[PDB]
Amino acid sequence: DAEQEAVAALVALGYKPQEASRMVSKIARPDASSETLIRDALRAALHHHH
Amino acid sequence: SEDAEQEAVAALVALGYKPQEASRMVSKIARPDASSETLIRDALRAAL
Amino acid sequence: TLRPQYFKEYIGQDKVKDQLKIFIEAAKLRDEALDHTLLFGPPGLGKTTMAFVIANEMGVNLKQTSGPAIEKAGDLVAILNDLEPGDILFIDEIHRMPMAVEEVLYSAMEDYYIDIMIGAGETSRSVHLDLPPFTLVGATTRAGMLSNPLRARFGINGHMEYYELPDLTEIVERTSEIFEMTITPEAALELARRSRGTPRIANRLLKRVRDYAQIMGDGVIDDKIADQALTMLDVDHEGLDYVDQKILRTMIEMYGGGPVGLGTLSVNIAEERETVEDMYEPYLIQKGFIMRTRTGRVATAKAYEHMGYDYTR
Amino acid sequence: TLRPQYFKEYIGQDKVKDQLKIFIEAAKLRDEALDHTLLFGPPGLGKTTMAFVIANEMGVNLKQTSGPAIEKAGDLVAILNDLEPGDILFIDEIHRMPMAVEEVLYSAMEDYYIDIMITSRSVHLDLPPFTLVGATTRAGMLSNPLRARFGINGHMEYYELPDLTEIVERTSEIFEMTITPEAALELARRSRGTPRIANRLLKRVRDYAQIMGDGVIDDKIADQALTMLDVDHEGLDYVDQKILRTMIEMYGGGPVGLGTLSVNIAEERETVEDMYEPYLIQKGFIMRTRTGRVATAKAYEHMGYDYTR
Amino acid sequence: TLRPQYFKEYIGQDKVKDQLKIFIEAAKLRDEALDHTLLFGPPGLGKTTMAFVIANEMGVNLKQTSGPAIEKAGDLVAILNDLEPGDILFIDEIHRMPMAVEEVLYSAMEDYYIDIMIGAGETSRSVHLDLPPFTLVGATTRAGMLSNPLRARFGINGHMEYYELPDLTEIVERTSEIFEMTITPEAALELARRSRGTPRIANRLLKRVRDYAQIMGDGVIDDKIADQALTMLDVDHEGLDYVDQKILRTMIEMYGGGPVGLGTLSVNIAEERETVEDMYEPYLIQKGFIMRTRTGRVATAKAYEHMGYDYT
Amino acid sequence: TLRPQYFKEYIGQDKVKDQLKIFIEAAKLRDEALDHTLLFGPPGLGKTTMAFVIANEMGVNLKQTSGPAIEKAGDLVAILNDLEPGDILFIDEIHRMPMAVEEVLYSAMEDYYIDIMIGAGETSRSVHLDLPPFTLVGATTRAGMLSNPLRARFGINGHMEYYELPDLTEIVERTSEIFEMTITPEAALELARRSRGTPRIANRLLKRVRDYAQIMGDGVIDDKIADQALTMLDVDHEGLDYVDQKILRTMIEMYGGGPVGLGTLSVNIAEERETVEDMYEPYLIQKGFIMRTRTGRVATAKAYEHMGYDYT
Amino acid sequence: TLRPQYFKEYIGQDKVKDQLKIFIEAAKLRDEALDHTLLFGPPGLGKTTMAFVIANEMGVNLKQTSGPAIEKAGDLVAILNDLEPGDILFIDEIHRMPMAVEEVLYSAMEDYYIDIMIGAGETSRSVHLDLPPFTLVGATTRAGMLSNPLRARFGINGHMEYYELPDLTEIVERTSEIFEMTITPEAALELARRSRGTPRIANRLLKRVRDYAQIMGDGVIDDKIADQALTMLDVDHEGLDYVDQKILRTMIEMYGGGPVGLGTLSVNIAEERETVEDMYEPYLIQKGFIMRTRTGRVATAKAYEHMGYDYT
Amino acid sequence: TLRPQYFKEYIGQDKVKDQLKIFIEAAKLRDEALDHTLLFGPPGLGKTTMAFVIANEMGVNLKQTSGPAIEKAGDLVAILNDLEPGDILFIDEIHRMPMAVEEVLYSAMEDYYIDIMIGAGETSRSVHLDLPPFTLVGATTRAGMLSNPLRARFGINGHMEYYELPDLTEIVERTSEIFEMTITPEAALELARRSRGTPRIANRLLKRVRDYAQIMGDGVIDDKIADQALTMLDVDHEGLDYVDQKILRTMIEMYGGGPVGLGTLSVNIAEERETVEDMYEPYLIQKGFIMRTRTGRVATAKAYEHMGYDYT
DNA sequence: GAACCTTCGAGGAAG
DNA sequence: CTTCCTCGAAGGTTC
Ligand SMILES: Nc1ncnc2c1ncn2[C@@H]1O[C@H](COP(=O)(O)OP(=O)(O)O)[C@@H](O)[C@H]1O
Ligand SMILES: [Mg+2]
Ligand SMILES: [Mg+2]
Repeated sequence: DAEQEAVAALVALGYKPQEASRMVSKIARPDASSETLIRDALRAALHHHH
Repeated sequence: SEDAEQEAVAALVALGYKPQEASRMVSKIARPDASSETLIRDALRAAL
Repeated sequence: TLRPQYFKEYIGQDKVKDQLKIFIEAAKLRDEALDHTLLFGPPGLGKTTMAFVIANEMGVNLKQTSGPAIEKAGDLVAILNDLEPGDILFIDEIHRMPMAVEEVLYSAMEDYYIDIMIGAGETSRSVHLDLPPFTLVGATTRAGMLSNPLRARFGINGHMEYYELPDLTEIVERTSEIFEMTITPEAALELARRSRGTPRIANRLLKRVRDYAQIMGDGVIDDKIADQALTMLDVDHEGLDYVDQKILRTMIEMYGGGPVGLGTLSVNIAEERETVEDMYEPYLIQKGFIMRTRTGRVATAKAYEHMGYDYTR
Repeated sequence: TLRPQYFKEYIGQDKVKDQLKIFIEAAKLRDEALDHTLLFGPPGLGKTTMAFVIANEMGVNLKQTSGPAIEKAGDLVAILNDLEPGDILFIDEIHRMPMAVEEVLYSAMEDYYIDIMITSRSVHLDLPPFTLVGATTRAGMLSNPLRARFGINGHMEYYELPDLTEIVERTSEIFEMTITPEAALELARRSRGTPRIANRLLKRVRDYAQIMGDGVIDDKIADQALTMLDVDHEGLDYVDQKILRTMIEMYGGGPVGLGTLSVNIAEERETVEDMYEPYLIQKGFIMRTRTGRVATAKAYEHMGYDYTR
Repeated sequence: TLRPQYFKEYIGQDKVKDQLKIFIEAAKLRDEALDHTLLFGPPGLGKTTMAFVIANEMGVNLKQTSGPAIEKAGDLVAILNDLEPGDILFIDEIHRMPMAVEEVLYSAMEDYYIDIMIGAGETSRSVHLDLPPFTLVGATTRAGMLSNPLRARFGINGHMEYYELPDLTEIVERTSEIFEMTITPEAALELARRSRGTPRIANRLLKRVRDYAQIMGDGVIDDKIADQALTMLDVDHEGLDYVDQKILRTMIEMYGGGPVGLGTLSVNIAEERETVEDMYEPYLIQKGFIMRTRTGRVATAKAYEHMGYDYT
Repeated sequence: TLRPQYFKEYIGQDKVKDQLKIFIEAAKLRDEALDHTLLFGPPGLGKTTMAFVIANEMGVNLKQTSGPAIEKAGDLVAILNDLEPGDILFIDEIHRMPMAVEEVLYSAMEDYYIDIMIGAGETSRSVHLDLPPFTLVGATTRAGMLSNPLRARFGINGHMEYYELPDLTEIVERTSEIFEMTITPEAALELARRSRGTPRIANRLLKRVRDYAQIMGDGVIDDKIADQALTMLDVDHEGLDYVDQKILRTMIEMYGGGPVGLGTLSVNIAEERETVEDMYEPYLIQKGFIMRTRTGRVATAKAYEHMGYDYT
Repeated sequence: TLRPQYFKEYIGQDKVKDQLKIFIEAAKLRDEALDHTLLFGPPGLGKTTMAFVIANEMGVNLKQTSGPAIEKAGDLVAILNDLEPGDILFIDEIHRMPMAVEEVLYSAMEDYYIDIMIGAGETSRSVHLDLPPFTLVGATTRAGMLSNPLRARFGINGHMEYYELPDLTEIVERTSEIFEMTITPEAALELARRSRGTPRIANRLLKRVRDYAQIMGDGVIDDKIADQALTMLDVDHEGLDYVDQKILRTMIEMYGGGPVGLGTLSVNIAEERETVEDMYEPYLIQKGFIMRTRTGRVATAKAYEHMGYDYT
Repeated sequence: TLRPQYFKEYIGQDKVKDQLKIFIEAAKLRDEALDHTLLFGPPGLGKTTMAFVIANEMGVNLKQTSGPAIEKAGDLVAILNDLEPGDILFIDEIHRMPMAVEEVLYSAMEDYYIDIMIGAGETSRSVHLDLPPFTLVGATTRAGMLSNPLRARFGINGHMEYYELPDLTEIVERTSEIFEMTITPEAALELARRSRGTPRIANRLLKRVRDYAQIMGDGVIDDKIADQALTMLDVDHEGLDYVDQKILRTMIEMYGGGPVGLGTLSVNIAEERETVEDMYEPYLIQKGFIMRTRTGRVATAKAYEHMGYDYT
């Protein structure tokens, strides 16, 4: 169920459903909470630079 | 060499080229052994 | 000459021409390109030709493009790779470049490289492309809309100005030869005085006077033909058309010099508001004959004396 | 036909007509195409008619389009691609073209080549020598770069009483109606200096003579017909006369404001300012002043009142 | 019916009606289309009605549209070319058309053709679309809003005037015959004199007097019934409304006739400046009760003798 | 509920009620729809309330919308397509519509049809929608902003007026019943004299006094309880507020009653020029505290005695 | 937390607290929502904090937004659908809401219903929405900039005034108690006088003084330490800001003391008109530094002697 | 040094630099992050360089972005989630980010968490995210263009100002060392005076003088050579640009000192009126050469002696 | 010389 | 991009 809530939050941030679905679907952790999922889907999509 | 072939297309996409067109542009280059820099240089030059 | 190759052949612009001469010579004494240059001024004075002469003095090739024609960052980078060491890039109307491209030009101008970034998260990477040393020459007409980050990179500023009778007259003479028309020096001065300082206007006058001199005359442009040719056309010795004279005459005769509103003046001369305000009124202000005030247009003392009227406060 | 075809038929416009003859004759001698020409001025003076005359004198085929009909650069390329050496392209209401289209045209005029992008792809053309002719009422609406490319500028003017008299006689023979010389001058004085207005009055008078007359125009039927239209010998309509009368009898000649005057005649404010006052100001019957508008001494003489300074 | 259909039934407008008869009769003799006509003037004087009369007298079918319904060149280009020879096209509120569309009519009215881009891409071409002979008819209240090149193309112009008491009486009696109501000639005049010169207002007063007579009376419009109904509506024998009477009274009793400014007068009657200047002052001026001067409004002698005060 | 549902409940507006009763009864006997009606006047007087009563008396469903909610011709056509025979359409704040929309009603009101363009653009033609009988009701605070052709189409006009103390007193009593409170007649008259003649203001004052009496009192509004609450709300016995009082004080203490210019007086009170002229000056003039003169405004004796100063 | 949460903690504003207490207590004996309340006054006086107190005394949820944050009329309808029964809606800067959006609130406040257009194109239709009981709290600086239709619908008005020296001093002692800081009574009195009578400024200064006294001193705020710390910052002896000095200096040296208009001054000082009109003039006037005249503002002698110029 | 790492290396801005030192070290004693800081002032004075120095003195990694680079709340949340306790986020042109982001920025700055409501209708939920401690540093050109409610969230203000002649000359000398150019203290002071306070203007003139000295001189920048080179570049001794001199010369010679309007003047010289008011007049007014009046601009007496004209 | 009233003109912001 | 409208100046009368 955390998948739907995660995508809904990403949708609430303005990301398109297609990207939000892919972003969350790429992550997998049965023990993750809806908060911890959001904090990982975004961290994987930002281009980190040094 | 597949890494550079993919890389050259991906960087070319960030420059505003379409995914399909970037794939074609790189596909037109023959030498596989050369680095992504050499590929993007030729890919850009050929499109001028 | 009309196709000049060196500063010795370029007519006018002595102020900017003397400044560039030093910067070019100092650059040649080192293994360095000329600093980035930005040219300002009203449209139609020869900025395109000036860029070409700069490249010949440096001894390098000139590439040409324009801001409206570029549309994606890849377009700019593609041209930059075609540049050989020391090449000059001329961008016309540089103030209309899209921001998406402007942000890439900053790194190229300052360090001569571009750093394309790709991937995301742990896949975040970049590729560094070296660029050969090059000089960017920009030309603009609305200097007040360039961003401060861009202006900070341009080192040399150049201001173009209208030509003057001693140097505008020489253009008329050289153009007369291009169509084998003999012109007396005293006549060329009468055309130059009426050309408003613009070469396109002097060329237009010479073409029309030529047609008159070969149909109503002996094929020679003498002082007598010039007098007649410039009388068939309405152009006054100050360069005022028939409509210009009518506007000044109406304000002085009927409104005592003003103030008078644009709408009230338009109905007297039978012209549209946009035609008086954009075609005729701009040159009258530059010449100093009228002024615009919160209550309407007013005619200056200079207009009264030119039109032959007694000025009283 | 109603539109003259040659300069021998084009009555009036001596200034513009004289210049074009000099420029047209010289171009023929050099075997070159005529310079780009712009015709502008008030409505109905003959701008469109002059464009057809220029083509006939040059002996060339005239291509025709209009500004409102051109919406995108793709349209203009198709048109220009049809030009042959020496062809003339005439664009009416040229002030309507979008700015995206004008930027293309002033390049083609100077260099005779086109290099434009129009799924997008580049298109390139190399045009033959040709002449562009433009006609417009709102000349000031064109951009300064475009106006600088035109080499000839013809500014039209109003006609004189002798010219309009000859124009009325010409039109009368096309309708095969007989008109006396002293009656033609009566229609001229009322035509406000414009050929289109002169032709309109003749048609209205013709309809009257066919019903209330014997199909002939004479110095008696004209007075009767003009009394039916209620057009004064100065060309003033019924409402024009009402305006002058109200100002002289209710405000002592002014000054009076635009709002006060409109409400007194039951007219709409914008109709008086745009439709009626322009002619009265040009004839010198009314003047605008910082405090209002006042009727001049000429108005008192025309209406028949005692003038007092 | 409520709208007349032929010149036999159209009362008044003698100047306009006489001219149209002559031009229409001449057009039939030559067997050709009528010239373009423009009808303009104040509201409710009969502009729309006359356009239908023209079509009936010419004996052709009328096509109708309006300026607000037309918004882009494709709309008008689709309406045009649907015309058959001799059709009449009537555009109400012609002043609402966008000026980009007005310029398409310049060629159509003068030379019966329009330039159209046809095809697409390389196949795009400019070709003449050639129209059959037709007559354009426009009606508007804001003629000064039309472009000068367009107004110059209309070959006939009709300016509508106000009606006189004899003509308005005959209109009231005519309308009183469509409704099944008996009306005495005295009451017909008593209404016409209050109608401000406009046929639409005369019809409105009759409908209101009808409702009263059939509820509070025997359903007959006699002199006794009419006076009672007009007292309920509170409309003076000069057509002055209740608020109009209050304005004149306030000027005579507080400012001694003026001069007084518009702002000062409006606040004393609890009306906003806009309603006074737009709804009430315009009629009082045209009838001579008020005079506008550089110092303010002034009450005329005619207003004193109407309200019963002394013109000292 | 607060809003009256029938003419038997509606208090005041005798002139408007008397006329509307006759027209509504006559319409029923003929079995026809009511004529278009325009309600106008100051804010808070009952314009919206009356529209619902008319619908209850006719016995039909009232469709509602507003001027600023309609933005293009398509919106209006959608609303009009949903009409059924005899429906009443109410448009509040009708002066806020754009002109390009108002000109579409011209045909709908007179002939019950609308010209529309339909089709995607490749193929399209003009067609007439034919509307069923309906009654349009409009309400506006400023009739001067409507165009002349639109006002001419309304067949019934209702100008609203301010209420007198006897009628406004009965409204205060009625409202107390819906709140289940008890009020002494002396208190009901005290509240009325402070309400500036507007029912909306009278209801607001009662609601505040009600809260006070039931919190620090015995739950009854007596003359002594009302004075305490109204003194805490800072409403004078003449209905003046503190800002209004500050103005009158300055005019007497610094200028001896005037004459004084508006700009000069504004400075001494730190008030904006137009705020004083548009918000406060109107009521002071209508009550007779201030008087305008050619050299400035002047305080009357009534303003002296109310403030306690000595007149000279 | 720094923000007070109950009326027993909220210092000052006694004239406002007394009224809100009575109205809130009355609204609890009846199970009803509180009436819509408008709070207005200078910025930073504590009106946002007051909204939280009301919500906590009612014992209901609070939701916050701002005028500019509602981009279009549709966004408001969507927001209202999330309000639960009894929820309080606070709208800051309510005077800068767009006209097309403001006219949406009128019907929602007065009858708890709102008419909206739903769907698009051929599916476009009108609908009405019904809202559960809610209380709107509006805050604005310009009490007179609100439109009369909106302003007349608020039931309670709250005018908030500046704090006095005894009240601000107690707030300083309160704030220094939540932090683990010690301040002597003399420094608290000095800090209050230096803080323009505004709680937000008084808190901001204390935070910065705390850092200075910890590093450059013994960790205790004393008059000797406070005066130094205030001089290391830009706070003048009279609490004038560094920008205030520019205004007073410019008026005397560049305009010769005035009179000068803020419009012409603003562009000569290179500042936003809105900032000089709202941020600087209200204090400089209310403290006698600036005087207002019909011709413009003038600097008083107190400003001449303070800045050190010659009172010519 | 030219690009310092610590305050001891930074040249100038002594007032701002002295304030930050106390706040930065005081924060370490408490073992907590630094309050949010706002830097403002003219462009090019060193605002970006200052942000790096703060990060080094704290011992924290600096993260950088800009107002235009953020378009949606997802962007900011992504950056803020990647912060580590004590990190500094720098946002250039904080006044230019979209208003929809600021709603999220409030809770981030004030609460360090965000609430993202989700669901609709019968459903209503939210996700709440917690963020580590961090310091925000924002830069703008003007303090008044920033959002009023946002401006209250910042606790420290830093007003940058123009550099003095001793600081500019030091910069010029250091830069000459980089180019290996020998410049005497006399010439160094000349370039400073004519650079009107901005370091990058001083750097531009130095580069141009080198090219002149290397060809027209003996490679050493003497005072005699420097003065000659500057006349070739057309830079006045007061630092008036070529365009700055053109404005003053025109007003005196063509308009007798004025008054003259901006529209007239900007058409005489080939410039855009929006450009003259933004890039050129500001410096001329601050130096007292131009003064604004109701009738237009006027040339002061100082300009007459500067340009070399006989004053009236 | 302070206070009202009417009139014209140039901007700009709201579709 | 165009139309509308509102803010500001000043001429003229009277105390
Ligand atoms: N105090 C200073 N010391 C050394 N160099 C400076 C100083 N102030 C400005 N500069 C120089 O001038 C330019 C300022 O750039 P930057 O700091 O980005 O300006 P800003 O951020 O104020 O727009 C840089 O080239 C910088 O090296
Ligand atoms: Mg034509
Ligand atoms: Mg009609």
